[PDB]
Amino acid sequence: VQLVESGGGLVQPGGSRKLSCSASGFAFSSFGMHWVRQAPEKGLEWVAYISSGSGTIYYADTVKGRFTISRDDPKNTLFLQMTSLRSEDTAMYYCVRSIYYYGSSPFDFWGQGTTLTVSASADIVMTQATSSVPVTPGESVSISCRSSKSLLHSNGNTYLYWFLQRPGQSPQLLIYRMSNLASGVPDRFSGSGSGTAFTLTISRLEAEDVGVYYCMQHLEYPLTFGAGTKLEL
Amino acid sequence: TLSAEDKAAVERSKMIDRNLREDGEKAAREVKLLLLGAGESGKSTIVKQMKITGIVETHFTFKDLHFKMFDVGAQRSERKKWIHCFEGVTAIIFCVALSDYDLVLAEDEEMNRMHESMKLFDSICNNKWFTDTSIILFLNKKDLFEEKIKKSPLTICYPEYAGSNTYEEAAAYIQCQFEDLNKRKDTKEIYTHFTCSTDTKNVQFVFDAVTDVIIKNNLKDCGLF
Amino acid sequence: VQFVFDAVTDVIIKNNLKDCGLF
Amino acid sequence: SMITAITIMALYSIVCVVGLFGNFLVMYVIVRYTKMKTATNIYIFNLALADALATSTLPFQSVNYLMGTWPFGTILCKIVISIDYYNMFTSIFTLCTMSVDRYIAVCHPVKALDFRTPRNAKIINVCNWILSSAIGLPVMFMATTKYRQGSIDCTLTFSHPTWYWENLLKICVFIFAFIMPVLIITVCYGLMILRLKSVRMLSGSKEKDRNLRRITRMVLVVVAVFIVCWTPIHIYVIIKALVTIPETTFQTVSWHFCIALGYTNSCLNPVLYAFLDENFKRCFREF
Amino acid sequence: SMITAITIMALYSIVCVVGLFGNFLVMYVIVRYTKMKTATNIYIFNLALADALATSTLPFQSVNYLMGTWPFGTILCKIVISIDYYNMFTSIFTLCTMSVDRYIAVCHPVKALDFRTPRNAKIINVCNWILSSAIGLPVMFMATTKYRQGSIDCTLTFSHPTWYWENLLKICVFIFAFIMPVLIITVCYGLMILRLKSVRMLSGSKEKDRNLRRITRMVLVVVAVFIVCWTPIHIYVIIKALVTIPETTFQTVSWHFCIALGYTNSCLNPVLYAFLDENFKRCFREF
Amino acid sequence: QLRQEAEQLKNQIRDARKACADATLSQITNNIDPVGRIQMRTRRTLRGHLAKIYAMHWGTDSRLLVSASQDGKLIIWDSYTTNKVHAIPLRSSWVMTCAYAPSGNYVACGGLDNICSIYNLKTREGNVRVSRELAGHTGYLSCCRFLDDNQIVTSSGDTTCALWDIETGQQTTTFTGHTGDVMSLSLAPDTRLFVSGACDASAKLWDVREGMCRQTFTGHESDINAICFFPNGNAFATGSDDATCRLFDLRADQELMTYSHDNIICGITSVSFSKSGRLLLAGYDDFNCNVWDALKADRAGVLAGHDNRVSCLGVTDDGMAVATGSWDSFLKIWN
Amino acid sequence: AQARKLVEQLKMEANIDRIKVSKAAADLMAYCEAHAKEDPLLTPVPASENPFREKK
Ligand SMILES: CC(C)CCC[C@@H](C)[C@H]1CC[C@H]2[C@@H]3CC=C4C[C@@H](O)CC[C@]4(C)[C@H]3CC[C@]12C
Ligand SMILES: CC(C)CCC[C@@H](C)[C@H]1CC[C@H]2[C@@H]3CC=C4C[C@@H](O)CC[C@]4(C)[C@H]3CC[C@]12C
Ligand SMILES: CC(C)CCC[C@@H](C)[C@H]1CC[C@H]2[C@@H]3CC=C4C[C@@H](O)CC[C@]4(C)[C@H]3CC[C@]12C
Ligand SMILES: CC(C)CCC[C@@H](C)[C@H]1CC[C@H]2[C@@H]3CC=C4C[C@@H](O)CC[C@]4(C)[C@H]3CC[C@]12C
Ligand SMILES: CC(C)CCC[C@@H](C)[C@H]1CC[C@H]2[C@@H]3CC=C4C[C@@H](O)CC[C@]4(C)[C@H]3CC[C@]12C
Ligand SMILES: CC(C)CCC[C@@H](C)[C@H]1CC[C@H]2[C@@H]3CC=C4C[C@@H](O)CC[C@]4(C)[C@H]3CC[C@]12C
Ligand SMILES: CC(C)CCC[C@@H](C)[C@H]1CC[C@H]2[C@@H]3CC=C4C[C@@H](O)CC[C@]4(C)[C@H]3CC[C@]12C
Ligand SMILES: CC(C)CCC[C@@H](C)[C@H]1CC[C@H]2[C@@H]3CC=C4C[C@@H](O)CC[C@]4(C)[C@H]3CC[C@]12C
Ligand SMILES: CC(C)CCC[C@@H](C)[C@H]1CC[C@H]2[C@@H]3CC=C4C[C@@H](O)CC[C@]4(C)[C@H]3CC[C@]12C
Ligand SMILES: CC(C)CCC[C@@H](C)[C@H]1CC[C@H]2[C@@H]3CC=C4C[C@@H](O)CC[C@]4(C)[C@H]3CC[C@]12C
Ligand SMILES: O=c1[nH]c2cc(Cl)c(Cl)cc2n1C1CCN(Cc2ccc(Cl)cc2)CC1
Ligand SMILES: O=c1[nH]c2cc(Cl)c(Cl)cc2n1C1CCN(Cc2ccc(Cl)cc2)CC1
Repeated sequence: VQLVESGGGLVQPGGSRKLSCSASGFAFSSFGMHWVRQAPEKGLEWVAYISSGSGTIYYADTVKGRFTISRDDPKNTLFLQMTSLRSEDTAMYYCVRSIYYYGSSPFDFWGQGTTLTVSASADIVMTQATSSVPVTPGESVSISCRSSKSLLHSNGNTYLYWFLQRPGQSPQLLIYRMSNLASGVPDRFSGSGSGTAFTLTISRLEAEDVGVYYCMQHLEYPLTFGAGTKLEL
Repeated sequence: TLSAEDKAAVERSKMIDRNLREDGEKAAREVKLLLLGAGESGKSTIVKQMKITGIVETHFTFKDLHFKMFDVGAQRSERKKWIHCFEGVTAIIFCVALSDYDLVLAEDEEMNRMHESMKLFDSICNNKWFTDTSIILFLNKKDLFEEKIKKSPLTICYPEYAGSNTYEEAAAYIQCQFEDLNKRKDTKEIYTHFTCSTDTKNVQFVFDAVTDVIIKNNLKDCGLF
Repeated sequence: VQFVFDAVTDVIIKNNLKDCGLF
Repeated sequence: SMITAITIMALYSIVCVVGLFGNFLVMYVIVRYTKMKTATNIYIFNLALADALATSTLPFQSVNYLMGTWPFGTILCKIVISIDYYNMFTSIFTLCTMSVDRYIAVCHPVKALDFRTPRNAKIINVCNWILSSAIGLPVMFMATTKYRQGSIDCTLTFSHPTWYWENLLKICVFIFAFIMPVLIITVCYGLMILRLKSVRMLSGSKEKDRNLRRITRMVLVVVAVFIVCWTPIHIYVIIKALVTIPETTFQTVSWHFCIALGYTNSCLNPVLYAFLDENFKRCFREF
Repeated sequence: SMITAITIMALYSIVCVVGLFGNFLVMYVIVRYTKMKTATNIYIFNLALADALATSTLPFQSVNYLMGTWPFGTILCKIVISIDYYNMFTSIFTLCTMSVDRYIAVCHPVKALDFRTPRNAKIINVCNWILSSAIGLPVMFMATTKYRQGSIDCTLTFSHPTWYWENLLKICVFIFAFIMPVLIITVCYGLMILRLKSVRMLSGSKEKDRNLRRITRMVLVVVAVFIVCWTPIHIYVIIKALVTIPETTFQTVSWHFCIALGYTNSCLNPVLYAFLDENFKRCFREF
Repeated sequence: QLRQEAEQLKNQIRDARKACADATLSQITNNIDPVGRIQMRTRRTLRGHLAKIYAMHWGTDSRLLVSASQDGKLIIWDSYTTNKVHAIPLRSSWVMTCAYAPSGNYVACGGLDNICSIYNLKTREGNVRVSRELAGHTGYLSCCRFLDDNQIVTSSGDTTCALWDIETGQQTTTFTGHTGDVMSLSLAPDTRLFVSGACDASAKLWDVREGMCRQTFTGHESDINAICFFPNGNAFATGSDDATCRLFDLRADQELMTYSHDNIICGITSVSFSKSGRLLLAGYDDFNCNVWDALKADRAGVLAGHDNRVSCLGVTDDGMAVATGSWDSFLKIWN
Repeated sequence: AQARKLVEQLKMEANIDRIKVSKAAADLMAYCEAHAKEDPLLTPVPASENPFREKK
């Protein structure tokens, strides 16, 4: 499983640019694709989604119209068409594969990110109350997240995902649906809580866990992220 | 009502439904043939002619018609339990060798292998799962049978045959006895063809019998039968 | 009036054939 | 006078009642039990629907004849005339499509495997209904009501010149309803009978011979019923258009008898097709 | 090899040049001088326009034969095939309409007084172009370009089953372009000749009998050119559809020759209809 | 001499079984009141197989279930939402059994190809590919059950059973002794021992660890097609082609009770038990699934609605629903 | 060989401490009565608690 993006570099405002993401070592035709943007000194932001087989396509309201998402399954390539770029689009773009069924782990694998610099229903607001917490290796660490809408759906699932972005690396999924650990994550992380109040507990803090923690809702489109709690030593 | 993940799961289920319907149509066009007979009949030889442990599956395309032939000869298990799987079959190609009557299995009670083939054909033909299934009967080793009937009379194996030594008469008599083994003549056709060393003649006869079976099935589907 | 009608019919046939241009 | 009117009303009433009863019975048997899982069931259901609508438009014709005028209105006149022509051509084209279906089933089995599927039957049936709509829409536009001799008449109205478009419509209805369907049905079923005779399975034993006999008899009954029903009304319309014959009571009796004989095929298509079919016969035997 | 290609290219070039020159000359004579004040001239103008648009697609066939592939693209393939199938039926139905017009002009004078007007001729011509659009539009949809053996081919692709819809289109084009037009033209001109023989004006004088012979000869020339030109390509397409024949150089020469004859009729009809016409001859003599 | 010794020993065992039995089970259990009419309504109808279904197996999460069809498909189903979760194309179309793992990682299947296919479902690539193929049976595989994610017991049509190691790929324990084709096997909750019935009208209880035949139960007149342990694990019901069902106790080592009625002469394709074990569910060849009261040998309910021969039946672990598979290609859930 | 193995297996089967069938019957009835309440098949479940429900 590998995703690599191409088409970066500097772009003039008002121009156009076509990014292409190539996939290797997995069945590209069965995974839905997400485009996520990240500002240089700010948190992550969701751009777009295309389903497998191109049956449904979703966009954020800020990117509606200008951005076009397509995919070619015989060549296993995801194409992003950008027209009339603005000064807020100077971001690093990540590609995400996600499969949706009972027991699946979507948002598990993240791309590497292509940088682009340009030079001149109610939206559920996810609230990271804190911004930085100084921690020591060994103590249990608590991280709090809050929502603007109750994420407990009538089927019993609570659509909250916990992500960790290490400094200088791609972000990885930690927890899907607030209880289940992602495949390949140690048992140091645990998610708990209820509607409007969620808690990530890291017992026996160990090295390489220092990063930025994101809580994501996945109840309805458009997907809205958290601010991002950073830890340090 | 449904969440986004539930809607994506429904979309995945619809795509799986489309793939299953396409695979079902492709399987529905395929013609299935069940191959039966003894080990000494010459199954491998005629399968090699038609081409050019468990189930041996042969795939060939004749006159834009797909044939899958299932050879079940490898299994030693009791036939009664797994015979019901082959209920939805177009035809049964049953191969036996004409020269089997002189050959005798190494047993204390001397028994004719030809009568064993007769018992096998009677068991397959009178099976409850195969009432409307046609049987394409193949008689093998015609030249060795001709040399043997020239060298040895057919009276020795069973006294009932009193006909004079003739290849045509003996072959017709074996054919009519095999046809008389059928107990339901109206609802089951038996196609008897003497096997020869020609690729065209055998496959064409199988195609003609399968064409007659498809005619029968289409007439039953329209409702005339 | 039958002879007059036949003569008028013949004149109209001649005019139609001339208008088509077969004459 | 009175006896003739009672005879005509009884004729139309009997034809309409038997046709509606047969068509709705075939609809109930197909929808309730069989649930349209095969192509032949779809074609028989489409025949049932077209014949049901054609027989349903018949009591309005009976009321028109009995009253002597049209009190229903212009819009219902357009709807009923359009549905009448539309379902007449729908029924005739569905009979032709079933003849082509049985021809491909018997004579070309390998291509019948591809051809005889529910999806292809739905596509060809939708094409048949669209080709019927091709004449259903202009007849809908033309149909008006005219005040003649103090009586409203529900009739087609033709743009000037009236004679050219009227006789062009009569000639096109005659050709596409008589000449081509008789040729298609006769050629396809004749080739079908020849191929069935060629079949080794049908020949041989007396029982299988008898079965082939029965099948050929069924084919000849279908062709004969189609010809005997649709031939006199077409020939009578051609004779009436070409030759002005003086008005008599016998003309009225013959005209309404030919109309009833034309609708007799739509009435008798359930008994001819659905009931005689072995599969439906087994369905009636069980349930 | 080379000689055959030069012969086919020269044949298509001569047919295209003669056809375009005749069509544009007839249209120029009608527009510049006659000014379309008569219904017959309107029919001749529509016939010349249809023959011009049909003949215009012929160098595309020449380039397709020479290069062995279609380099123009899918859209122009759709446009050229649509124009070809559209204007073939337009030309043939314009011929049938002129035959019906001459039949009504001869046999039914009182009805011809209402029938033969500019307004009615414009309405019937618009109906002819719409009925040609009926066949033209789905052919415009179906036509595409297919990649076969490294070569682009400009052709019709049919939905599954391909054989059913393909041969149904072949049968419909054969019937509506050959069986009905030959019968309509033959019956109308035969009854026309019989009525002209019945006319007293034409008979009783040596010069008038010679004029009657001229008219009968002109009618027989028109009908013979129509039948002799359209018959071989239709019979050849029916034989090619029914019976597979092995690829031979003679087969290619016969196929292209029959296609050339089919276009040759669309090239030679303006000569017969326009130059031999008395009114245009008077226009040439005066100017 | 040896045959006479075997006759003497089996006569002594029959005499011990006769002397051991004192009171009939029906006489003891006649005191308890009857449960009454039990009506189970269809909740979900599963479609899209388009071929003769032979085997289904419930998962331990009580929501997913696997199904095996003759078109070459294993379909893994979400039973609550009716959506299809997985569709595994099979190498060999002829399939007669399929197992769903307790963890849910793996799915086994087998049939007339003499090969047992193990499919991993939690792969990172996202396509269900062939993980491991077991190979070495001389007869058609009739049943397979996941004891653990690495060990599996299969029964085959060469009269043999086997315990296989999945990661190694070789068979560890071989069970031999049956004279007829072993048609089914059932796993007890402890999983230490398993009973399997064959076409010699006998069932045998085999200890996994020991590798020897712990017990042997005879009494049927025809081929045994189905076998299933009770929830306690001390009893097991058998279904056979002689239109009778029997209940055998391990400790008592004799026939407890026989389930049969005069009108039904057709065989028993499959048997299962409820969580309590009071109701014994069995699908027959009469297009029906009959629910019998286990303690009084009386019919408690009839499940009609399949249009062809019902082939398989399964009760979920919690026991909320019962899913039946028939030859009409419809999987029906009865609650 | 095979006959001797069959005789040894039959002897092994014979030497088993078979308990009284009444005790096994009592244990079976006690297990059924104890787990009778838990069973959704034996005792009907309200539709709200029921995961399988009618869908419009
Ligand atoms: C007022 C009416 C007559 C106008 C025409 C209605 C047309 C659109 C209706 C009438 C008959 C209908 C068909 C009747 C039967 C079937 C079989 C079913 O499995 C699929 C839909 C299908 C193929 C229908 C498609 C729509 C249909 C063709
Ligand atoms: C292949 C078969 C089904 C084609 C049948 C085509 C028929 C239904 C079409 C083609 C020509 C059409 C006619 C063309 C012109 C007119 C004039 C209009 O004022 C009344 C309708 C009328 C008379 C049309 C009736 C419908 C019609 C006859
Ligand atoms: C143009 C093609 C497609 C169709 C041609 C149809 C022609 C052959 C038909 C349609 C209209 C018909 C005319 C309509 C009315 C009459 C009046 C009648 O008392 C004599 C025949 C006569 C004069 C018909 C002659 C034949 C006719 C002209
Ligand atoms: C509108 C009506 C008149 C169209 C009738 C078309 C009929 C006459 C034509 C079209 C297709 C033709 C068939 C096409 C193919 C074959 C196979 C050939 O080996 C024998 C002739 C035979 C069986 C033809 C018989 C005649 C046929 C059925
Ligand atoms: C061969 C069978 C099946 C059908 C025969 C149909 C034709 C030939 C028959 C049936 C109805 C008959 C018409 C009945 C009534 C009249 C009115 C009368 O004043 C003139 C004769 C005339 C016009 C008849 C002519 C012949 C006729 C049209
Ligand atoms: C149906 C679509 C695809 C094409 C329609 C083409 C129509 C718009 C064009 C093509 C030929 C044109 C006709 C050509 C000649 C004349 C004679 C003139 O004195 C009046 C207009 C009239 C009668 C034109 C009317 C419009 C016309 C019929
Ligand atoms: C109007 C009268 C005179 C002539 C009618 C004939 C023409 C217009 C009609 C009758 C049958 C029709 C064809 C019927 C079936 C098909 C196959 C479909 O996939 C494309 C359209 C196509 C190819 C139609 C084209 C137009 C068609 C050929
Ligand atoms: C066009 C209108 C009249 C409908 C006519 C339908 C019938 C007569 C036509 C349409 C499609 C035709 C089939 C198309 C293709 C083939 C393949 C050829 O190798 C054998 C004949 C065969 C199988 C034709 C038989 C006749 C056929 C079924
Ligand atoms: C064979 C089918 C498809 C088409 C037939 C078209 C031709 C041959 C038919 C249709 C209309 C018919 C015409 C209808 C009316 C008349 C008036 C009559 O006083 C002379 C014969 C005459 C003129 C007919 C001659 C034949 C005719 C022109
Ligand atoms: C009546 C006159 C005017 C026209 C006659 C046209 C017909 C009968 C002629 C002209 C072209 C001829 C074809 C020319 C070439 C071939 C290829 C050959 O391998 C088979 C015969 C065949 C297919 C011929 C059949 C008959 C044919 C189609
Ligand atoms: O003429 C009239 N006046 C009508 C008046 C009314 Cl109110 C109605 Cl509802 C129908 C009428 N009709 C026709 C309409 C078309 N049908 C079908 C038909 C067509 C041609 C031939 Cl040949 C045979 C049958 C017959 C009755
Ligand atoms: O077949 C093909 N491939 C073609 C490819 C090209 Cl690129 C062109 Cl431009 C034309 C093509 N054509 C036909 C199109 C239709 N015309 C008229 C015609 C129709 C039917 C009959 Cl029977 C006789 C003649 C003949 C050529």
